[PDB]
Amino acid sequence: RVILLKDYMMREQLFLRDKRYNHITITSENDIVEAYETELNRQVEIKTNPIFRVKPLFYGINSTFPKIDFKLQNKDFSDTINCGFLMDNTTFEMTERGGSTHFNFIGLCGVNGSHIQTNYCDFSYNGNREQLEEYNKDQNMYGDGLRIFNSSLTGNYMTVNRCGEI
Amino acid sequence: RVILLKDYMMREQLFLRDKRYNHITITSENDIVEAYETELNRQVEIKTNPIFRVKPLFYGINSTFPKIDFKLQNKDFSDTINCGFLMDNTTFEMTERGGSTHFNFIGLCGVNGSHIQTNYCDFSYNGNREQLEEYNKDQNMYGDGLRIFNSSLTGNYMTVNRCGEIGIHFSHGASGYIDFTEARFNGHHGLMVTTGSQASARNCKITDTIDDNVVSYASSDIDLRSSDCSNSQTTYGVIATRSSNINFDKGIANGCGASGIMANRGCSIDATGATASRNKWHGVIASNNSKVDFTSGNANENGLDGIQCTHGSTVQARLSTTNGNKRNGVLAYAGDVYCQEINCDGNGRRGLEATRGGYVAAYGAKVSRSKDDNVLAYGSMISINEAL
Amino acid sequence: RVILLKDYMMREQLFLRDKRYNHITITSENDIVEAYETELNRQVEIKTNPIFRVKPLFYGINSTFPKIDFKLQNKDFSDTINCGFLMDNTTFEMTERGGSTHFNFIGLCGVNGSHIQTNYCDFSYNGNREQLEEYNKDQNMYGDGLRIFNSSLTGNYMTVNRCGEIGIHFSHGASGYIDFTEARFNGHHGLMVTTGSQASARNCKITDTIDDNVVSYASSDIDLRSSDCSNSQTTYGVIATRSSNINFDKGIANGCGASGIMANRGCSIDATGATASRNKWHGVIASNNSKVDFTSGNANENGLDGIQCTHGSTVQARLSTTNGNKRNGVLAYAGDVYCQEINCDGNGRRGLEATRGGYVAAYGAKVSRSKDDNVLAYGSMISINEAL
Amino acid sequence: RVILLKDYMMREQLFLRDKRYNHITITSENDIVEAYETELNRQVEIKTNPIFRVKPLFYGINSTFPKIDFKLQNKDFSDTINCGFLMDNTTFEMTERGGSTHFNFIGLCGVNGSHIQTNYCDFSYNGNREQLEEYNKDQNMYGDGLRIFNSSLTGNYMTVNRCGEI
Amino acid sequence: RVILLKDYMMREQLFLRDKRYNHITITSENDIVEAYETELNRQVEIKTNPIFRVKP
Amino acid sequence: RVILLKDYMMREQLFLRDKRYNHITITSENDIVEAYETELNRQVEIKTNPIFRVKP
Repeated sequence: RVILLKDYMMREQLFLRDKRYNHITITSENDIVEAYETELNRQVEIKTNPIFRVKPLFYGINSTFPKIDFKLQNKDFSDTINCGFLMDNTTFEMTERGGSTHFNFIGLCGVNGSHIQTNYCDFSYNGNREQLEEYNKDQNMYGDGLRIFNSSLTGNYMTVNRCGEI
Repeated sequence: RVILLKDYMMREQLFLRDKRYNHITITSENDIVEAYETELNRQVEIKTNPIFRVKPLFYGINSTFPKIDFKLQNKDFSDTINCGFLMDNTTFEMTERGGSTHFNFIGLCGVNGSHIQTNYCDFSYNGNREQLEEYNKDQNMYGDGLRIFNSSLTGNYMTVNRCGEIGIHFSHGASGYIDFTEARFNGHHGLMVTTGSQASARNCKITDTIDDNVVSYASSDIDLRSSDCSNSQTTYGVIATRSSNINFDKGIANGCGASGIMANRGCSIDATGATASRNKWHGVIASNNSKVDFTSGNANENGLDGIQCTHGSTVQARLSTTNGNKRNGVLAYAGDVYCQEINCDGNGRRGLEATRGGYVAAYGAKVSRSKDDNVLAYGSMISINEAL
Repeated sequence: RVILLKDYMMREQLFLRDKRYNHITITSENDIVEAYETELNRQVEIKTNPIFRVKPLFYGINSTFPKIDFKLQNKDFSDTINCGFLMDNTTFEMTERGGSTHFNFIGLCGVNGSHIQTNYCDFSYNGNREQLEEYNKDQNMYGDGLRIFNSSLTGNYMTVNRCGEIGIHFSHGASGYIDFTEARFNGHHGLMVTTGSQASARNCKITDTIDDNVVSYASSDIDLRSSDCSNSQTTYGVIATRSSNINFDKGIANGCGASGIMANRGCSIDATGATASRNKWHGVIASNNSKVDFTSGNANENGLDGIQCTHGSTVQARLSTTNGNKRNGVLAYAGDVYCQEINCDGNGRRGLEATRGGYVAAYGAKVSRSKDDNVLAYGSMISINEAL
Repeated sequence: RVILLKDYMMREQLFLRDKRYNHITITSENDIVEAYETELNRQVEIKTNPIFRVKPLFYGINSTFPKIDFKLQNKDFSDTINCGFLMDNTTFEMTERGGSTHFNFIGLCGVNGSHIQTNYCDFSYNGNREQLEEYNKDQNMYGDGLRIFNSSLTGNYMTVNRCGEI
Repeated sequence: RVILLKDYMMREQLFLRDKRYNHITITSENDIVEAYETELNRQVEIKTNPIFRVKP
Repeated sequence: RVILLKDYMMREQLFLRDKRYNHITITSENDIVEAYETELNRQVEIKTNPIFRVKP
């Protein structure tokens, strides 16, 4: 059990690859874990029919990811491609207590048969909804939430409000 | 870093007096924080040309204020002068995540030179708008969404909806930067810049306010490059008075309960590609020695004169389209009107017209199908060198 | 809290340089503090466009300054460049109880973006006013007060009397909020807003000042909603010039030394209810391509034309009552004048004149009892459609 | 009984706050006491519907003021704001031997429930009357005499000539 | 008083966020301080009518 | 200058009767001073056209 103290402010990216971390659980003394400007910008490029480069805070490829028991809430709006979670060929679970929020590009991305368990969670305000003007159907409308390609997802009672684009 | 838990409901006022707290940030787990009845009615009085007494939930004087990261919503409707934030000679900033809301008197104020940044914020319902009726210009309209007195503001993409009297208020030398914002359904003037102030409201949408949507008052300079100031319920859409300039470069002012664009008392407006259609009164009116530009605008279906002058005013419509108006189209009521190739069609009466010493210069006017004479000089001069 | 005992008489300079003394306050047991000759002469030179050097008793640079709670009165007259307060990039505040006085050069100065909050204070006799004769504009009027460059000032109900050259000086893109202020008997201009600055002086009072009382210069906007600017000596009362703006909504300009309300070289003035009477020269004058509004003003017993337009400028006097003058009631001099139902009576040389290419549009004029020729066109046009 | 000798010419303001001076009286051997320019330019301000400040030569707030047995004649014309007497919550009495005269702004001011008993006194020439032109309705009329706000006054046979405005 | 030696060539970005530093002053022995390519590039976006990203 | 400290919470009635306290001033460090139930409920009655009993 990894407990993030109330003094912890997220400023780095956690990259797990080929790690069978079924047992580990990540919990926070706070309800929300804020995410500030990451020191080192490590981006992962997704080779898919639309090519889009992402900078994820939590990234797991070809491996099970530790259970998440907090809510990521972005606090850096300078980077236009940051993303809360990029799960790639990964079974991913969240503990009903949180979900990514306020990220610029994508709240949570599931690729390559990455089953997601997020349930009762909240993925809101992710994207370009801050800038766009109401009642216009033709404008550059950026961002996205729960971008799921070729992956399963079991999430009920979620709330996803005010997200730019899908 | 201060975190307000979900179970925290605000019931006390936070007063900061000469405390520099740049580093401190106030955050809340909840999206919004509700301000209930305050334990002690501490009040701050502003000693200025208008003297007004305010009860602020947050207050700072001569001191940088901690960055705010939540949204204040008022749930105390018993009080009458309660306010969300009162900044006086402070550096106040918000984290694009919230703003004061539903307060009785004002949502935010600035008294001395105190720069304020409220980008992507929300200041809605702050005032008397709940009670007052629609299509009524004679009632008590109380409270402003924002108030900036001799201060600075940089708030873009704000939404200031259904405030009591004034959605956004700049006055007394305030230099404001409110851009792409949206302000609708305010009881009184939705945006007013008064008394030597200056604003910057490019691409800003302000509609449905009961009185004038945008007012530039007493030497204020305000820019509205492509704004949509229309659908005023009772009075004009865009108005400039008392020697104050506006730049309505491509504005849209339709459906107003009164004249779509007005320029009065020695002021200047620029509406090069404007649109003033379906207004109840004259589509474009300039009165008492005020200059307007209408180089390629339109004025259709207005209930009265499509484009009018009054007492020394000079409107310029080089290629405008003024057709379908209910009464007259172009009129020169003791004023000058210049129209290189104006188009008039299907008017209601009198077509292009001048009177009472007014002058009209229309080198290539194309007037047709009007119901009465298509042209008339009523004790005045008109210059139509080559018309159809 | 620094408390200056009754025994203290200032004889040294206080210089603060990058000190965040935001919390300190300076109070005096005595109401005012006398500043005698300083032991050490420290002079600071301001490297702006007009280069001047100053010996300030208080100097604060790049640093918040402690709040001042006392009044400085200078009892030293040997040094000709001394000053009370010099704030450069400083937020400066006073406690409605004090302000510099009797200083040789200037009372208070702000050079950088140094906000000042001198409110309800006093700044008097700061300069050479005691040693110059009256009714002589050709004097070396040294001194100044409230010299403000590229700053913001928030001071209401101030009183700036008998200053040397300028009672209140705003310049170089500086905001200002000098409201309800009174300035009297200042040598040279009593209030000036120069070079892009903006100000606010609603219900202010400038009277009995040699030269002009209120000056708008080089694209400067100022608001004078109901101010009384009169009794100036040998020069205009309110003057706008070099493309500036003024809102003289209901001002008073009576008994002025020469020509009352004056607009010149591109400016614009709005003076609807304004009174401009008993002046030695023209009551209201718009010269060299300006605009003046006089929708209901009065211009009586002026020694020259009550309303005067010159070289392309246009004035509008819809229902003005200009009667009893010494010379012509209304005059156009290659300029336009518009008067829907103007009233003239017992005028001087001419009831209403239009000469040298001018134009007068008086649809319902009621000029009468003129001493000579009543209404006259002198190589120009007039439109008195239904005169009486 | 304070007795002002003939050699004395007033040059300093007198301020009393919360003093119960019923017994003291001020008298002068000369009929008229001349008030020259004051060394200290102390001012008081009245915060009411019209906001105005003055430079009172005699000031008493929340206090009973000593009886006055002389006539104050101003001899300083540089200051355009000085007032002969400002009383606030003060019971003020004069013994018919004189009153303020020739002041630039005001001869006497009674504010804030004060009481004045000036009787047979002279309040003349205190204003702009020496400069303004006769038969002129529209000119700057400055000065005043006996400006009374929410106070009382009992004075008969007083001579108030050539005042500035009122 | 931070004094930059004449040898120093600026190859990093200095981000002083939210710090009151009136007293500090930065001086260089050389008149011109050359700024080469930053080893780590950090970009800040300004959110106004023109939204332009900058690398200061 | 009677200074009410921040810890003071009014719980008694102050009665003055023929006292000429011109100089004395009552000031509190707090902006406002709360008033709670009084230990002595002393009432004063005004004898005029409408008679009303007031606990001051």
